[PDB]
Amino acid sequence: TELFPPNLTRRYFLYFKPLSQNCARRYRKKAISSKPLSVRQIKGDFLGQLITVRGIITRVSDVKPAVEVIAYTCDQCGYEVFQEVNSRTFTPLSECTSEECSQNQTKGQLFMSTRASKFSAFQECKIQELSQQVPVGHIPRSLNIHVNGTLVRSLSPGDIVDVTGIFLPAPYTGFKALKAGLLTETYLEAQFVRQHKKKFASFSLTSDVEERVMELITSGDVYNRLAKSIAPEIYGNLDVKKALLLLLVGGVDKRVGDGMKIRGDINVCLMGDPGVAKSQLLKAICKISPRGVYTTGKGSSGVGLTAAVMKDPVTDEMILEGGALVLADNGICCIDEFDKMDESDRTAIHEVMEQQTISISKAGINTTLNARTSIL
Amino acid sequence: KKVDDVTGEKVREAFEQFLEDFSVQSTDTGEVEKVYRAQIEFMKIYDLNTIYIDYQHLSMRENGALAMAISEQYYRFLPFLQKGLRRVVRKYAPELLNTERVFQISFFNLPTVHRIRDIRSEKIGSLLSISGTVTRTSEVRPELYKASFTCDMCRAIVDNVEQSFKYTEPTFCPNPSCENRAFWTLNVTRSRFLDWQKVRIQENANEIPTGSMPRTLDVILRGDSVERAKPGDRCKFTGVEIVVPDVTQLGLPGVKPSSTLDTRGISKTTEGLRSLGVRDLTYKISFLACHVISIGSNIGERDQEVFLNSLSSDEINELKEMVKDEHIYDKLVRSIAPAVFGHEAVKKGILLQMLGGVHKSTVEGIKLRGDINICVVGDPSTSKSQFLKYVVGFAPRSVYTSGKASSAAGLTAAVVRDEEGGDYTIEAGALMLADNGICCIDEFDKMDISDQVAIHEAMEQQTISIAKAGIHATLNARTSILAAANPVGGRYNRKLSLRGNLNMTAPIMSRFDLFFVILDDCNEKIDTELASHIVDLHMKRDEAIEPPFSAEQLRRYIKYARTFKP
Amino acid sequence: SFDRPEIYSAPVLQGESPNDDDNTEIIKSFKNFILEFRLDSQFIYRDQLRNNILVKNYSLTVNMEHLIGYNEDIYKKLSDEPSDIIPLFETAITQVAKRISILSRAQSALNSLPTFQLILNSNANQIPLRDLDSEHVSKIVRLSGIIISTSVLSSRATYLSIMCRNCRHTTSITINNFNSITGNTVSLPRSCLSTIESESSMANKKNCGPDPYIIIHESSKFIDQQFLKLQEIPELVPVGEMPRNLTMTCDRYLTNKVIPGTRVTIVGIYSIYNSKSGVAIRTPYIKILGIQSDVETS
Amino acid sequence: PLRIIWGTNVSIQECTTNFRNFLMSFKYKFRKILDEREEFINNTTDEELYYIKQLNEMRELGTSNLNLDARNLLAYKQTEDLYHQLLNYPQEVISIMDQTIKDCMVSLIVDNNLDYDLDEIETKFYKVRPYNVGSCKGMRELNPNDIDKLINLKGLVLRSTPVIPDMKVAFFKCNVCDHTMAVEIDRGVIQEPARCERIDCNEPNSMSLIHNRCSFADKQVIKLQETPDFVPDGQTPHSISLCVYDELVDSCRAGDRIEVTGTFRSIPIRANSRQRVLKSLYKTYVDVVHVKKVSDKRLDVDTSTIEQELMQNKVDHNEVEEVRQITDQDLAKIREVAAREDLYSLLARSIAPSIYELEDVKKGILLQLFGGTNKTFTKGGRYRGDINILLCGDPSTSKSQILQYVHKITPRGVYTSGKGSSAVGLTAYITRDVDTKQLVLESGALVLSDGGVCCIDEFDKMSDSTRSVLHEVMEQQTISIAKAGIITTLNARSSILASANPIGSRYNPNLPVTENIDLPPPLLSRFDLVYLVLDKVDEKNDRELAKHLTNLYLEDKPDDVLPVEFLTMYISYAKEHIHPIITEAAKTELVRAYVGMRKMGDDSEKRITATTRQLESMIRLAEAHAKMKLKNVVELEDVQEAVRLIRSAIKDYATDPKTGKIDMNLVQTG
Ligand SMILES: Nc1ncnc2c1ncn2[C@@H]1O[C@H](COP(=O)(O)OP(=O)(O)OP(O)(O)=S)[C@@H](O)[C@H]1O
Ligand SMILES: Nc1ncnc2c1ncn2[C@@H]1O[C@H](COP(=O)(O)OP(=O)(O)OP(O)(O)=S)[C@@H](O)[C@H]1O
Ligand SMILES: Nc1ncnc2c1ncn2[C@@H]1O[C@H](COP(=O)(O)OP(=O)(O)OP(O)(O)=S)[C@@H](O)[C@H]1O
Ligand SMILES: [Mg+2]
Ligand SMILES: [Mg+2]
Ligand SMILES: [Mg+2]
Ligand SMILES: [Zn+2]
Ligand SMILES: [Zn+2]
Ligand SMILES: [Zn+2]
Ligand SMILES: [Zn+2]
Repeated sequence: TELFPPNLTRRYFLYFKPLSQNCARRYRKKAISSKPLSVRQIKGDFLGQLITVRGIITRVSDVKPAVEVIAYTCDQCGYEVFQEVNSRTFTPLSECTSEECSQNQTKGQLFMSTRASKFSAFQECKIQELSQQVPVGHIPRSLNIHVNGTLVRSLSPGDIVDVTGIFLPAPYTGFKALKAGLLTETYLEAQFVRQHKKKFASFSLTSDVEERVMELITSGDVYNRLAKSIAPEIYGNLDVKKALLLLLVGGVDKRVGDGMKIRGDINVCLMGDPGVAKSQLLKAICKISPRGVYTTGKGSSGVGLTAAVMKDPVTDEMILEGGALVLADNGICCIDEFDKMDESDRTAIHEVMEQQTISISKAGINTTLNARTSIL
Repeated sequence: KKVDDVTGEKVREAFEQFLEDFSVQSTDTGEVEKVYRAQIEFMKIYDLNTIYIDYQHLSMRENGALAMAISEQYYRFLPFLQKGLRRVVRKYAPELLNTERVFQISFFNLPTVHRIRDIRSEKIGSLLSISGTVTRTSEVRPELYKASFTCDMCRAIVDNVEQSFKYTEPTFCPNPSCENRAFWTLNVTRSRFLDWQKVRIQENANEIPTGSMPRTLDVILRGDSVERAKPGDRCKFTGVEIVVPDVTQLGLPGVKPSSTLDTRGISKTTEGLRSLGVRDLTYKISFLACHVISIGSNIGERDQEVFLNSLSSDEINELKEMVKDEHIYDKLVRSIAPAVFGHEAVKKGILLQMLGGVHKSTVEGIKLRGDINICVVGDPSTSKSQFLKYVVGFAPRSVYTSGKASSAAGLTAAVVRDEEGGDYTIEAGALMLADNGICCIDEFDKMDISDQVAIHEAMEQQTISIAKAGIHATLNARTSILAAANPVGGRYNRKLSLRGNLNMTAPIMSRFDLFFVILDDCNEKIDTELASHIVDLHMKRDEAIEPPFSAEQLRRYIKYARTFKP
Repeated sequence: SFDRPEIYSAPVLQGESPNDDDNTEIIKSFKNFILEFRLDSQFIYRDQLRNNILVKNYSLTVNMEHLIGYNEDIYKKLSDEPSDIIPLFETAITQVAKRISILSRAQSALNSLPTFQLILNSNANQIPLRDLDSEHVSKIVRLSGIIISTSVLSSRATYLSIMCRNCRHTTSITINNFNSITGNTVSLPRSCLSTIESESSMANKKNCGPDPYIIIHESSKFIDQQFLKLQEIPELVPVGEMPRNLTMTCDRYLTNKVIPGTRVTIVGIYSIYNSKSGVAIRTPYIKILGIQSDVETS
Repeated sequence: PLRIIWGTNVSIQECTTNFRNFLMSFKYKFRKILDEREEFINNTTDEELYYIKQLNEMRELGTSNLNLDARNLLAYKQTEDLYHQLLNYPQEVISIMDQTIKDCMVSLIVDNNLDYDLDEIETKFYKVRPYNVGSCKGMRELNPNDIDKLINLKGLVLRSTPVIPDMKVAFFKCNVCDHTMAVEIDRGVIQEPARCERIDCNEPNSMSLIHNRCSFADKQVIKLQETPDFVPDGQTPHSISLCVYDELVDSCRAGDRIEVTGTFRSIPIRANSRQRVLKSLYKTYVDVVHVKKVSDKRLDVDTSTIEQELMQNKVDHNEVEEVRQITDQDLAKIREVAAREDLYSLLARSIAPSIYELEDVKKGILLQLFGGTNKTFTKGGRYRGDINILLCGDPSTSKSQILQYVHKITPRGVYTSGKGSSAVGLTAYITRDVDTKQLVLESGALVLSDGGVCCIDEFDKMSDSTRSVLHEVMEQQTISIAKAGIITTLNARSSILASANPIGSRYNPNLPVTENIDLPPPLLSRFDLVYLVLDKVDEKNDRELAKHLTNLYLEDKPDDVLPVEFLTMYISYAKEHIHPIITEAAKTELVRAYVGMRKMGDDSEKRITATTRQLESMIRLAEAHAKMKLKNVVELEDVQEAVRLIRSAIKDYATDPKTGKIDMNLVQTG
C-alpha cells in the first residue's frame, strides 16, 4: 500500500533543551552545549552541533509560511502527490507522478492545495555579539537564526538572549567569481530561547516565585530596601533611587469609555552639576529594566529615535524599522545629556511623554506608531 | 472551408443598408438627403481615409438593436463593418478602393461619457467614450499592419498577412516547396504599416475622488486621428476598450491565470533519449480610440480670416455689434472677474495680459518679448488669488500653480523613467501646458531659489533646455506669468521699497511689466459695500454676478482681437 | 548541504471513471484472469505460477484460447497490438508473483523478483510461411516449419548500473524489452542526468561531455538471447526455387528449448528491422513468444 | 451514512438544512439573549423574522447580496457548530449558504404564491457576505495554520491599484477554418487546445487566443494600513495588500477607516519573470469578502463629497453603505431632542465628558463638526463650509485630548504633529511598490483628510516652509501640485484643527496677543476661530477640576450627556439633510458686525486686525449654528451667536483695544 507518511501525520514540533551547567557540574560532565559562545567563537568545526550562542537580537523578520511539503491533487486518479521542499526556492510539479497515472498513457494534471500542504511559521533573526564579548578594537559580528514552528515571536530586537540551536550550513549566497570551493553560509536553527531579562508581561504567579516574593515581603521594609539596592555603588541619593524605583514600577494607565486615555508611566528628569553620578544611575536603570534603551543627546538623531522605512529581503517587503523610542516600548528609555538635544528630538520626546505615540507624516509613510516609553 | 458568423453577416448587411438608406430632413429647405452617401462622395474628391458616423443616426435605425449590437461587441463586429463599408464604396465610388486603402470608421457623440475610474472589465472589446486630460504624447510611429514574410526553405515571399496586436507569423505556407511552418523572415521594405501614437491621459480635476490620486491611461490613436491630441487639454476619446499584455503583475497578490497546453489526444511512447510550453496570462486595460474631439480646457489659427469663417452669421453679428460699441473698453474691464469688487487697475492688467502684445524678431537675431507678466503684491485677504482662479477658469491654455507645491522639473519640463527601462521620456511642465497662455502662480515668495532660477531662465530665454540623462532638447515656453506674492512679514511695509518687501530675485523683478500693490485701508463705506457684496454673493449664488459680457462672448472677443497686429 | 526532496503519493478520492483502454484497468483485468480462471475445477494459472516460483522459474505459460473463454476484448487488444499489451500482462504476472513469493518464504520455513516472462501458446489456425503479408506486421502470428540453426547465447542487459566519467553521478537503467533486433531501442543517455535532476541544493558552466556514463558490470544484471532460423518444410516447396526462411529472436526461458532440425510451430510477433534493394525496404523477423514442439527426438 | 468533504468536517446536507432552519427561524431576541441584553428586548422589532424579512426586501429591491452576522449564527442553537465551520472553511460553507439563499428565494415565492417570476430568481446569482467573524487580531499575530480562514481587519486605506482584468473565460480561434470556442478557467489554469475541435479541420497548433474576444473579471489590490486593537511590545504598523473582486472594486477610497472581513490567503511568488521557479517563502494577503465603512462610534463621511461615487455605486450594484440607515423611531428622537431649549449646551457638553469645562472650546469644536453648508456655483466656482480652529494656550489645558476626540470621532481625518511632518508628506509623494516595482503616487496627510478634519498638534513647532503648504487648503480647500510626476489640482476639503503654545511655552500678559500667538497674518487670517485657552488659578475652579479629574480613578472602568452613537447620528443627519441659507435679517447683522469690528480695529502689529476672512468665518459659523438646530434658514440669532463665539474665543472682552494686553485677575473668569 501507499500510506500517508508519519511526517504528514505529525501535529507537534520537537525541540532540544540544552543541559544546564549545574547538572553537568553535579555529575562530572563537560558539555559544549551548555557553555554560551559568542558569534566570533562559532567556527566551522561547530557545524552540525547543538550549541548555545549569547548575544543581543538586532533584527527579527515577520512570521511567514515556509512550505516544507506541497500537496497537489489529481483529478484523473484521485491521488494526492506530496513534494518535499528543503531549499530557498522550488519548482512546481505539472504532470502527475502517482502510480496510477505513471502506468497509464494519459497523465493527469496536478493542482496545488494550500490547506493540505504543510507549512511552518518561519522567522529569520540577527543576533549580535555583546560589547564585552568583542575583542579590543573590533566590530561586533552577526549570526543568522532560523526560528521555525512554535518558537516564533519569542525573539524581539534589543533582547539579551541565549539561543540554543543546531549550527547548520546553507547554500552559498554571493558573487560567483569570489567563491573558491564548496563555500557554505551558516545559520542556527533555534531550539531553545533563554532570556537574561524576563519580560514583565510574561510574568506568571507560579509556586517558585511565590516563596521568594513572600520572603522579600516578610524581610520587612520592601520600599526602602528596593530603593537602596538599585545602585548600591552610589552613596546617598535615597530619594532619587526611590523615584527611580517608582519609575520602574509606574502607575496605572487609565482608559475612559469615550476612548481617550491617560498614561500611567512616570517621566523623571535628573538635572544637576557634573560628578553626581546621574549617568551611572541611568545605566543602572537600563540594566534593571527588561526593555531599557540608553541614548545620547547627540548620539541619537531624529531618524534614530522615531522610525525609518527599510526593505526586508527575506520577506521582500518595505517595513518601518523603529528607532530608540520604538525599541524601548513598554520600557524605560534613558536619555543622557538631555540639554544637548536638537529641536527635532525635543519635539519627538515632547509628543512621546504625553501622547505615548509618534505621528510621522513624511515622504515615506503617513502613520502613527505606539511608543509607550517611560522617559528618564 | 471557413465557417462564418451568422450574427456578423446580419450586422454587415444591416450596416451596408444603413450606409445607403439613412437620410435626414434638410433644415434650410426640407430635402431628404442621404448623409453617408454624401460623406462617401466627399471622401472620394479629397481622397480621405476616414468616415465619421454619428451614433444617434445608427441608434434610431430599427428599434436600437443594431447600435446595441455594434456597441457591445465592437471588436468582434469591426471587420464586418469594414467589409460592409468596402462593399458600399465599391458599389458607389470605386476610385477610393484602388489607393487597397485602409478605411477607418469613426463613431462619435455617444449618449454617455464615462470616467477613467468607471472603466470595468465587462466593457473590454466594446464601444465606449471616455474623457481625460492629455499629459504625454508620443512620436508618430509605423505599426505593422499587413506584414510580408519569406520562408527560409522556400525563399519565396507571401503578402497581406493580418497582424492582430501582438506580432504573428502565419503557419499556412501556401508554397509546397518545404514542409515546415514556424520559420519565417520579415521584410519591412514591402510590408504595410499604419500611423500609431500613444498619448497618456489623466483624470480630470473634478472627477478625482475624495482621497485618491489620479490614475493614467495609455490611449492609442491610429490613422487620421493621430496628432489631434495635445499635451495639456481635456479631450473626449471615443473608441474600444482593449487589453494589453502586462508583465508587472508578476508579484501582485492573487492567483494569476496561466495557459497550459492540453495533452489528452496526443499519443506518446516511453522510448526515452518532458517539456511543455506554458505562459502566464497577465493583462492591463488600454483604450484604442477611433475619434478624438478636444473639449474646452476651460469650464465652458493666428489669421483672422480662418477664425471668421469658423463663426456663423448670428455670432459674427454679435461680434460686430460688440466691436461697434464706443464704450467697449469699459465693458471689457468691468467684465473681468465679476466676483471681485473694485481693483479696476488689476482687471485692466489682466485683460491686457490676456490680449498680449506682438512678437518681433530683430534682423540681428534677438527676439522681442510680446508676453505681458503681471505680479500682484499686497496685504492678506485682498482677493489676489481670486484673480488667478478667474484667469485659470476662464483663459484657455492656462494652468494654476501653487508656489510651495511646485518644482523645478514640474514648472518647466521633467525627464521621467518608465517601468525601470532604458527609455527616458519628456513630460511637459506647467510652463509648457500654458504655452501662449497664462501661468498662474500663487505664493511666489514661498518658492525657493532654485525654482526661481529655473523659471527666470525660461522667462528670459523663452525656452527650456534639457540636458539630463541621455536627452538633450530645447522646448518652447512662450508663456505670460501671473504671479501673486506676499511681502516679507505678511503685512506690506509701506516704509520700505518694492524690492525690500519682496524676497524674490532681481531677474524675477526685472521681467515683470506691471506690479499691482493692493493695500488694505479701513474706511466705513468701502468696507460696508464690500461686505454687502460678499454676503450678497453668498446669498444669491450666480444671481449676484451680472457682468456686461458673458464668459463665452468675452472669450470670442479675446480670440478675435488676438488676430490683429497693431 | 541538503538532500534530495522526495515525491510520494497516496490515494484519496475516486478520480475520473476508469476506461477499458487504460493500462491500469488492463493490468487489473489480466490479474483477474490469472487469479480467477478455472479449466475444469482447478485454478490452473495460479497453481502454475506458484509451482514456477518454487522451482525458481520466472515465467508463465498461458493458452490463448483461455483468453477467448474469459475476456475477448483483451484478446483482441493483445492480437492487434502485442507490443503494448505483453508488458502489461507481464506486469500483472509479476504483481501476482510478488505477493505470492512474500507469503511463501515466511510460511514454509533479501530476495529480488525480476519481471516475469509471458510465454503464450495456441492451437489456432497456422499461417504458412509463404502466406505472411504486410497486414501481419506487428501482430501475433502462428507459423510452423523446421529449424536450420540456433545461434550462440548473446548477453543482453536487463538491469544495468551506470556512473558518470567525471561527474561521478550514479544511475540505474532497467530494461524490460529485449525483442528488438539490429538497433538500440534503449541505450545509455547522451548527456549526464545530474544537471536536469537538480537533486542537490548546492548544484556544484560544467559539462560532463557527450556519452559520459560507463557501465559498472559487477552490479549489472544480464539475460540470454538466442537467434533462430526457421524454414518452411522441404516437403511442400515448389520445384524450381530455394525455400524461404525467417530470422527469429527469443530470450530468457525460451532459449535452448529446441535443437536445430526439429519441426516446431511458433507463436510470435511479426516485426521489422532495417539492415544497412528498394528505397524503403525492411527485413521481417519474428519475436518468439512461445515454442511448441510437434515431434520430440530421442 | 454521513458524507464529509475531504479535508474538512463540512457536510453539505447538514449545513444546508441547518442554514435553512437558521434563515426561517431566527429572531433578534436570540441575539440579545446571547449578548446578555435582556432588558433591551422589545416587542415589535425582535419578535419578527429577521432574515425572512431581509430576503423579502431583497426581492423587492432586486438586490442579490445578503449581509450575514456570524454572531447571529452563534445566537441560534442549531448553527452553533456552523459558525465554526464558517470560520474554518469559508470556501465551501459560503457556497453552501449561497445555494441555500437561492433555495429560500425560490421557496418564499412558491410557498406564498407571489406574482414574481421564477426565471429572474433562477438566472440571478445570490451570494452572502459574512461579517463580524470575531476579534480583530493582528495579521502579524496570525499563523500558517490560519490560511483559508475568515478574519477581521480594521485599517486605513492608503492607495489602490487600477482595475485589473483577470481572465475567466478564454476565447480560441482557428487560423485556417475560423472555428471559435471558449474554455472556462479551472483553479487559475486554462487548457489551451492543441488541435482544432472540428472533425473537418484537425490541424495541430492552429488555435490562437484572442485577448479581446474573451471575457474578464475585475480585480483590485488595496494597500491597507492596519490599526489593530492590541499592539505587542515594540511593534511598528505595517501595510497589507488585500484583493477585492467583481462588485467590491472601487468601493474603498484612499484615507477611510474600514472593517474588512475576508479569508486569509497565501500564494507562492515567482523568483524571476523568465523562469517558473517559485520562492519557498509564501506571500500572505487577504481575499476580501465584505467591507464595513460605517461605525457607530464616529461620524459618517460627507455625502456632498462622494455624490458621483454614490451614483457609481448605484450603477455597479456593489451594495456597500457609506452612511448609516436612519429608522423612523430614532429620527423621531432626533426631532424630539432638536426641540430642547438647551440643545446647544447639551450638544457641547456631550462632546468630551472626560474633559472638564472648556464650554466655548467645545461649542467651537461642535460647530466645526457640523460645518457650514457647501455652495457650488453653476458657473463653476465652489464654496466649502469648512471651519478651521486654532487652539493656542497654556500647557495642560486638555487641548491635545480635544484633538484626540476629534480624530476618533471624524470619518476620515488624519492626526499629525509639527516638526514630524513635511510638505511632501502633507501633499503627495511617489513611492516604489513592493509587488510591481513601479513608481506609484501616494497621498499626503491633507489629501487623506479630505472630507474630514485634519488635526495638527504642536502647530508652533512646524517650520514656516511646511506651514506654507496649508494656505491653499485653508483658503480654497484644494492642493495644486505641479511636480515631475503630478501636475493637477486635488480636492482637500479638510477642516484644520491646530494646537499651539506661546513663544515662552506659557502665555505672558505683558506681551500682546499677536506676539504670544506668533503666527504670520496670512496664516492667522485663515483660522475661523482662535481660542486662547488660559490657566487662571482659582479656588473653586481648581477644586472642581481636581474633583472631576480624581473621580475617574475611583473605579477601574469609567449633568446629562448624549451617548456617542446618538450624537454621531444626529450630527450626520444634520449635515446630510440641512442646508441653511442666509436671509436679509442675517445679512444686516453680518454687515453691521463686520463693519463694527473694522472700525474698532482703527485704534493703534500688537493687535489682531479684522479681516474679510473673519466675515466669511462669521457666515460659516452662523450657517453651522443654523444647521445644528435643524433650521433651513440662518436667522439673526445664529449670526449673533457666531459673533459672540468669535469674540469669546479670542477673549476680546478681556483684551484692551489700545495696548492689546490681557489682564488675568480683573476681567477673566475661571
Ligand atoms: N554619590 C556618588 N556615589 C558614588 N559615586 C559617585 C557619586 N557621585 C559621583 N560619583 C562618581 O563620579 C563619577 C561621575 O561620573 P558620571 O556618572 O558621568 O557623573 P555625571 O553626573 O553623569 O556627570 P555628567 O555626565 O557631566 S551630568 C562616576 O565615576 C561616579 O561613579
Ligand atoms: N475685493 C474683494 N472682492 C471680493 N471678494 C473679496 C475681496 N477681498 C477679499 N475677498 C474675499 O475674501 C477672501 C480673500 O481670499 P484670497 O483671495 O485668498 O485673499 P488673498 O488676497 O489671496 O490674500 P492671501 O495671499 O491669500 S493671505 C475670499 O473669500 C474673497 O472672496
Ligand atoms: N481642563 C481639563 N479637563 C480635563 N483634563 C484636563 C484638563 N486640563 C488638563 N487635563 C489633563 O491633564 C493632562 C495634560 O495633557 P494635555 O492637556 O493633553 O496637554 P496639552 O493640553 O496639549 O498641553 P501641552 O501638550 O503642554 S501644549 C491630560 O491628561 C489632560 O486630560
Ligand atoms: Mg552624563
Ligand atoms: Mg491668496
Ligand atoms: Mg499637547
Ligand atoms: Zn494522477
Ligand atoms: Zn515554406
Ligand atoms: Zn556527470
Ligand atoms: Zn480548425
